[PDB]
Amino acid sequence: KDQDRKSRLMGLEALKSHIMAAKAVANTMRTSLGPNGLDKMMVDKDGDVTVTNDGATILSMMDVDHQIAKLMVELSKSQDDEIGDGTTGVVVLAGALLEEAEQLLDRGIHPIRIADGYEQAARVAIEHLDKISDSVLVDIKDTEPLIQTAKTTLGSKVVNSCHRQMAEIAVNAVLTVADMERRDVD
Amino acid sequence: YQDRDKPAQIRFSNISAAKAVADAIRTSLGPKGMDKMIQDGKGDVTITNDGATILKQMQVLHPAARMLVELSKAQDIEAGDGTTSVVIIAGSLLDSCTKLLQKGIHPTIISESFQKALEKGIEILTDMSRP
Amino acid sequence: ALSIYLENYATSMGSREQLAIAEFARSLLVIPNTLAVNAAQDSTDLVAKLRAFHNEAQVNPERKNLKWIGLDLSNGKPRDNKQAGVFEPTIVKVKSLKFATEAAITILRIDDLIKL
Amino acid sequence: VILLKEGTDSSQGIPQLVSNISACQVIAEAVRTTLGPRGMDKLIVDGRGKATISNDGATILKLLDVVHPAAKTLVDIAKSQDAEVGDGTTSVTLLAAEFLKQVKPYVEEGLHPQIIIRAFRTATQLAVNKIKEIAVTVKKADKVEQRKLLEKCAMTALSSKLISQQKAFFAKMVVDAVMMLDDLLQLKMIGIKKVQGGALEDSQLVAGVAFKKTFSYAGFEMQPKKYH
Amino acid sequence: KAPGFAQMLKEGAKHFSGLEEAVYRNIQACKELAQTTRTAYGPNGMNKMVINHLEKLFVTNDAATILRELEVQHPAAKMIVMASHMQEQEVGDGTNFVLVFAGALLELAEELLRIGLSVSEVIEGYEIACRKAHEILPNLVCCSAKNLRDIDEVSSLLRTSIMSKQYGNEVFLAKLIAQACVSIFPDSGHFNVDNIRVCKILGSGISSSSVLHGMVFKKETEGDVTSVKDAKIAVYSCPFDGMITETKGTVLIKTAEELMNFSKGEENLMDAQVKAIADTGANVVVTGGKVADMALHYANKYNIMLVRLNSKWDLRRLCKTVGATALPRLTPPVLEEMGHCDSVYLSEVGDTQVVVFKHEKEDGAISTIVLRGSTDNLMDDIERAVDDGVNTFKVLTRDKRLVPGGGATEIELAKQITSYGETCPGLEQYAIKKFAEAFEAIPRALAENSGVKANEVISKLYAVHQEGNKNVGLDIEAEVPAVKDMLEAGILDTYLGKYWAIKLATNAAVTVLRVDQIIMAKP
Amino acid sequence: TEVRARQVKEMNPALGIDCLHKGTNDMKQQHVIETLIGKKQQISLATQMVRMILKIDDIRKPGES
Amino acid sequence: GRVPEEDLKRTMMACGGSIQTSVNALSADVLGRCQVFEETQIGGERYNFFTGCPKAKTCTFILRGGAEQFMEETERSLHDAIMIVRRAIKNDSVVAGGGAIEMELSKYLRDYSRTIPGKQQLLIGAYAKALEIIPRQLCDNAGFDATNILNKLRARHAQGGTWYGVDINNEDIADNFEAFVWEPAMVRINALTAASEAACLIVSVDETIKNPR
Amino acid sequence: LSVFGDRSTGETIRSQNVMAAASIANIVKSSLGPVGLDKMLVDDIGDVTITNDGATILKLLEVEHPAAKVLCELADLQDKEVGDGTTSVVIIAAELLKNADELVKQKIHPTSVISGYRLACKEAVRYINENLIVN
Amino acid sequence: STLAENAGLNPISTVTELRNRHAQGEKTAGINVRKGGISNILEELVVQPLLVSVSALTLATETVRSILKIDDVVNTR
Ligand SMILES: Nc1ncnc2c1ncn2[C@@H]1O[C@H](COP(=O)(O)OP(=O)(O)O)[C@@H](O)[C@H]1O
Ligand SMILES: Nc1ncnc2c1ncn2[C@@H]1O[C@H](COP(=O)(O)OP(=O)(O)O)[C@@H](O)[C@H]1O
Ligand SMILES: Nc1ncnc2c1ncn2[C@@H]1O[C@H](COP(=O)(O)OP(=O)(O)O)[C@@H](O)[C@H]1O
Ligand SMILES: Nc1ncnc2c1ncn2[C@@H]1O[C@H](COP(=O)(O)OP(=O)(O)O)[C@@H](O)[C@H]1O
Ligand SMILES: Nc1ncnc2c1ncn2[C@@H]1O[C@H](COP(=O)(O)OP(=O)(O)O)[C@@H](O)[C@H]1O
Repeated sequence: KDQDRKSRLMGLEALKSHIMAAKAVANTMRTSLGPNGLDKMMVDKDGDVTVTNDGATILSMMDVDHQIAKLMVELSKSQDDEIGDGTTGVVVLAGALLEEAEQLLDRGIHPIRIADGYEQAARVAIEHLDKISDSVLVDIKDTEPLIQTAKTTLGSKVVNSCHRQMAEIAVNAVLTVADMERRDVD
Repeated sequence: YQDRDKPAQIRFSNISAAKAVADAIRTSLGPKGMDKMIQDGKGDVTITNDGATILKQMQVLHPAARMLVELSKAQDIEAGDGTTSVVIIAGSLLDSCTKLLQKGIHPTIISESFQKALEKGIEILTDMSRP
Repeated sequence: ALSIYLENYATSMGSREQLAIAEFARSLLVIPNTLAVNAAQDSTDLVAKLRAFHNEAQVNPERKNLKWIGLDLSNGKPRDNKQAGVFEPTIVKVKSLKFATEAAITILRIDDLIKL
Repeated sequence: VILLKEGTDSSQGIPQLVSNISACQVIAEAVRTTLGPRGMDKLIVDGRGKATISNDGATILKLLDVVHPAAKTLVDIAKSQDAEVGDGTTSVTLLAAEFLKQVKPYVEEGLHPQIIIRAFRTATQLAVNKIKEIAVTVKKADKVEQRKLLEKCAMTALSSKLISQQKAFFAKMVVDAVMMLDDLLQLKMIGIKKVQGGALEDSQLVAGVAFKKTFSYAGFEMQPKKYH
Repeated sequence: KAPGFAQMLKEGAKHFSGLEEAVYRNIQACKELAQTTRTAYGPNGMNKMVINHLEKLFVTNDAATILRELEVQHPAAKMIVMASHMQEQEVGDGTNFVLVFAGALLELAEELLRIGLSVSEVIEGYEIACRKAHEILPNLVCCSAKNLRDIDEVSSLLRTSIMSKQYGNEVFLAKLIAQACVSIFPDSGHFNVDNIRVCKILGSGISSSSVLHGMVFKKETEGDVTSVKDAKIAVYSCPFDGMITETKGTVLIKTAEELMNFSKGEENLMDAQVKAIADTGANVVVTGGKVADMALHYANKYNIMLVRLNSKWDLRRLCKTVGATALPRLTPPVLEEMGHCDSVYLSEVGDTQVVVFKHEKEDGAISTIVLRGSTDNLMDDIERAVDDGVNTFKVLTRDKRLVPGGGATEIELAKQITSYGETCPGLEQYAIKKFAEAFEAIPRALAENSGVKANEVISKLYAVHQEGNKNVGLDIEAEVPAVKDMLEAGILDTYLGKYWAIKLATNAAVTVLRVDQIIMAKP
Repeated sequence: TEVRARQVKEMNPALGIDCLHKGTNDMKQQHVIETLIGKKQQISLATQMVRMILKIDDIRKPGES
Repeated sequence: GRVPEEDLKRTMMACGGSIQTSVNALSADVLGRCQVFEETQIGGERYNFFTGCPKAKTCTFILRGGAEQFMEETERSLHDAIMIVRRAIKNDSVVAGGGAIEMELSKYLRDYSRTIPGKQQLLIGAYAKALEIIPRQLCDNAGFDATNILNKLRARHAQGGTWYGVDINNEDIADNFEAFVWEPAMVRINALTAASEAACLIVSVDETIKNPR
Repeated sequence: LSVFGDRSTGETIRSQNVMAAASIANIVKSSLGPVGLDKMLVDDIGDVTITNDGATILKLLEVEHPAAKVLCELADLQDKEVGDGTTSVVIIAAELLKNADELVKQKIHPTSVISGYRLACKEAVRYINENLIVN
Repeated sequence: STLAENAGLNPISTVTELRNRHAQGEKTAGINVRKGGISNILEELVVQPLLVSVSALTLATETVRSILKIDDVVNTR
């Protein structure tokens, strides 16, 4: 039923069309990356006006009717619970990988083969990050540097006026609900 | 940016005309190179795979594309071999330049950079050669 | 006869040449298929009957399997050309396959046209 | 003025068969890339805008509901294969369109359709006879327990996957979950639940029903958690 | 601007001029009707992907179903279709004989009219050849039914009619229908297709079917009673549900206790309603729609056999046999309008319980063929073979005369008629000879549908008939265009099937030739 | 490229970009450090989304007639 | 409380009770039973489960991973893994998967078609080439070169191969029987029958009829 | 690119040369064998040379196409070398191109096709020589 | 990749395989069209002088540098 006016497009013309949609969501957010990121003026359905550069808030308000772009938003919904900070880094990196993949489709690579290549490189990257990592609170429960590092990231947001008082508050909260020995915070 | 003045259109005009001469002569490379059909204006037709003969019988009118034709003649006088490989290399470098120019890199920086690769390139081939 | 032999030989080589030798085998059947149409007979059946008598010669050399069976145009039925006397020179079938192969090679190498 | 059709659209002969052959290939193309475990997915959108992503051939054909007459024949045939077996709809759909494609040039050359049917009915029975003659029964090959061979077949589908390093654990979870059931086995019975976080080896296999239990209301230190 | 249309003065209808051959146009409408069914002729007939008016897909090769679904609007084609409907009377086969033969008579008539022969002289030749064909057809009668009521005999002759409707499965269907037909032929002079009913059930395949006596109904008995010999059968069209009063009957409920009181009052009333069924001496009840849960237990309380017939045609099937008519009210104790039956019981066949109305006390002259199939479209196409198969032997209750099939009679009858036209001087020989060539279209249909050069079949069929080898027809085979004897193979057609087909086909063709102009009207 | 060359030629330890226009690179001095679980999930979720998009070649939606 | 209906109905068929909306009809008719019930601590959160129910024909498998795609991709592969184990125990007769059986039939039917004079020769051979699509699309979908594999695969069957087929993991041919890539023979038999029966319905059709509505 | 002529590349050039050689074959396909049908040859003036001999047709056949002229030059090689079999040559070569063009659509390079046809001709001459009968 | 294409091989897998053989081996690894695949070119005796490869990069790069320096063209009379 309703076969008339049915969407029908496949092959490289479809993949490049899907890649074209993901790039628009990435390029829209590529400028809002970092503390020097350009804000985004969001107008609500109720007529409100807001301005911010939060990657998560940009995607929640961005009601892209394209289906491939909706998956990019569903991805970020889970990232806020795992990473928190680099929500723009995920979308910007995905758009970069898809943009570089478009150069490979012209060379004649299959999408599933590119998928296997990135999975192999993603393991090489994840293996390299542990080598260049460093500890902070190893073998000791300390509260001084834990207040320092969290205070640096907060300085970019509107809490910059009283950024120091917020960091000490975030430490006593997690320290209260959870124990640093068990290392399972809720 | 505004980009009111657009002199880059002449770069893409010279790169496209230069890349066109390479794309035609590409398939005729090697012993198994696919032959090509040339038809003279009188009516005669011939078949050949020698890249030097094909460039002469192309009647190239663009200035930038003529530089690849005169380039192939320089290789014949100096070396006498690799006539087709030169035009294919130049077409790919210019095609690669089309990606760099879009990124905002100047032709002079690209020009000076390629000379450094040429300087290191000659050392690579000379080291792995057989005296 | 070559339609069955070359089709079996194609399975031995491989290496992006199994399909080409198989299409070379199928291409030769146009001659008995064309001779059958000109003789006002069903080319699909007579071409199939030739390949069956020739394939049986390949399965085993037993005398019950007919051998060297040709195509009679008048009666519209296969016939043994050794008895019927329908013979041709060897150089014809050899040169015609060689020259026809060189011609298709000369055209397949043409991937471009330049006019002046 | 006085015509026979008067809206009755009808065409017959070779053009009708060739039209149905091409319409059947469209259904093949819709499920051609989903063949195999590593097949490409398919995105389907209903009228409400809800998305549907799945690489199962049977689930794709149910959501299409193509209105072409010849296409409905393959869909109803494939749907019956899903109800009876639940697997092989893509193989049936691809082979049918491919049998139709190979006989397409012969149909155009004046070959009758009925002669083609005698070939499929003949070649099919010869193929079914060749399967049973060459097929092999494997019950206790090499004196190996069935729990071990089924482990090899389980990890085969799981090989070179995101859980390839720990598929030995995941391979046993499949054999354990299937062996827990009675003689009447079914895929719907053995449910699965997802829990984000934690190592891959920490995937648990509850013998009964399990759920997240978002109930966090008052009632602690009472309500004994054990019952006979 | 003049000159406009010529001979156009009646409602602006498309009146073909003398150059446009108005007669040639009504013939073309009939030729197109043949091509829609010329391919479905024979055992190798091609199926038609018919789209019902309800947007339902059905794949079949039956002629009556094709024309019933194909809205034939041309009147010149309706006449031939009316002959097909008249063909269904006095015989249940030979429908495509009317379409293929009449299409050849009209198609060949154009070759005569183009020469200049008058349409009135063409009609006289076909009428003379039809009368001559009826004199030659008795001489072609090869065998005749022994009337021994033998399943080995009835099944053997029935194979020809079953084929061309459901090919390949002609062995099972011939045995089953033979078992159903043989059980009524003892009822001398009363055989009819209305007795031999059909009941389709979703099942494994056609091989899992069988025959059972009495009016079988696929819906199992809903009640808990296994068997009951009660004659009074109460049929109701209204389902067992919440009652409504035909008068005002205003029901007001406010509190929750009053809801339970009225609910109890309804159950006490329904208990009295089902009580009234047993009070009228009737332990059987039928229902069209749903059946309530409490009323179901009431049927088991008084051991009243509950019956469910959702199909309307199943209900009317009982109204004309047992007499139980459906009333509009829900369980009115109307004992006068109830039915009468000798035995009613449940029976499990093919792993399915089916309601049965068997006639144990009475002699019994009714049967039913319980078909099994994994597709509703397949069983329906097999049902059409039962009608054309059973009706073949309804004709054999008349004069038992069989003729060869497979196009054998069509060549001999053409050969005998062609000789009559060669020696007959005058202008009628032109139409008499073409009447013989019209018979050749039927072997040409069988040959084309089997993938064989038709001209080679006619050449061989005439040679063997020239040597006197009658009863020789087309050997149905893809890779063998030769011929074989229809008697040795057992392929035989009915005499009355060819008699009434050649008669009605000629009248339909002559009736179309007599017409020369189609004119509109208004009341 | 200047930061990348410094990660090889100048010194082997990793060095970042001075986006806030502070003194210089080597964010370790600037005290700008992200979680290891953060970066591991960042490029993992990004790759998983690319594979999910690369393995889709047909978006079928019926139109209104 | 707050139990999903699917989990409740899954426990309904496992315990053998009934989900009654109103609490007024709650009695022994709807109440279920179980042998051993215990509240565990899977991943910190509590998970209720009744073990050893009377109608215990069901179970549940809780997955764990670093993200949803680790579990979703794992969810798809395990559902077929359950069917593979479910198939091997039911039907002991099997054949090599990955298109290995399809290439063997292509050799038998093609060599058989030569001995069949008539129009059936080209068609039985056409039936054979149609079986190539199953091992072909597995190579095309896996990103491999179907030419190099099919030519190397069809050559192996001629020399004596009977189980060699397509390997989705490694871009080469492999003995799918020794690799334990099996499928039920009767399920594969029903695929060819339904395929030919479906093609025969389309080939046997010559005209389409449409009642004007 | 700007030039004093015209250029055309791609797979369609192979197809254009395939359909050309296939056309020349159909002109001498029905006239194959001793029961071959005659064919007209309308010259530029108006004369009509009617004949069924394939060699006589190709000598007079004038199709202004390069691929067709290759088969005309090919005819002279077979006529001078042997003097027979020219009709089967043009027909065999036309089917090899129509079949090879289908392989090229299946991503089979012409070099792999050219290699297969060369080995097939070698083995075909071997099977022919092994199955002769001397005078 | 152009030589591999003309030899019927895959243009990508040929150069992709050779880039690993050159990282591990030497310049002996190259495309052999006589055999139709990758082989040790030093054993096949298929070599060319050094001036061909050096003069090619020298003259080609100078032409690319010359074409890159073209800002515009002026039509004189
Ligand atoms: N003080 C800083 N100095 C240098 N780089 C920074 C600083 N703060 C954040 N960044 C960089 O900006 C990027 C985005 O940071 P953040 O704004 O927290 O995430 P998002 O842009 O996704 O909201 C990170 O990748 C990080 O490397
Ligand atoms: N016999 C051969 N085997 C492998 N490669 C070859 C062979 N002959 C030439 N080549 C390669 O083909 C390229 C072009 O060779 P050549 O035809 O002499 O120059 P051009 O194509 O410029 O006229 C060279 O780079 C060489 O490596
Ligand atoms: N591990 C594997 N290796 C090779 N081939 C496989 C593997 N798993 C499945 N296949 C192939 O994939 C095809 C399709 O399998 P499946 O998805 O179960 O059926 P369908 O695609 O009809 O739903 C089968 O023909 C089988 O041969
Ligand atoms: N096995 C057979 N061989 C030859 N002819 C057959 C065979 N079976 C049936 N026929 C022919 O098919 C024709 C049509 O039969 P049927 O379909 O019952 O009537 P209609 O086509 O008028 O509906 C008959 O005239 C009969 O001769
Ligand atoms: N007596 C014959 N019987 C059957 N076939 C013949 C006979 N004579 C010639 N042929 C066929 O006719 C074809 C053409 O023969 P010929 O005219 O000598 O060559 P060409 O047609 O190329 O000039 C040959 O391929 C041969 O098979």
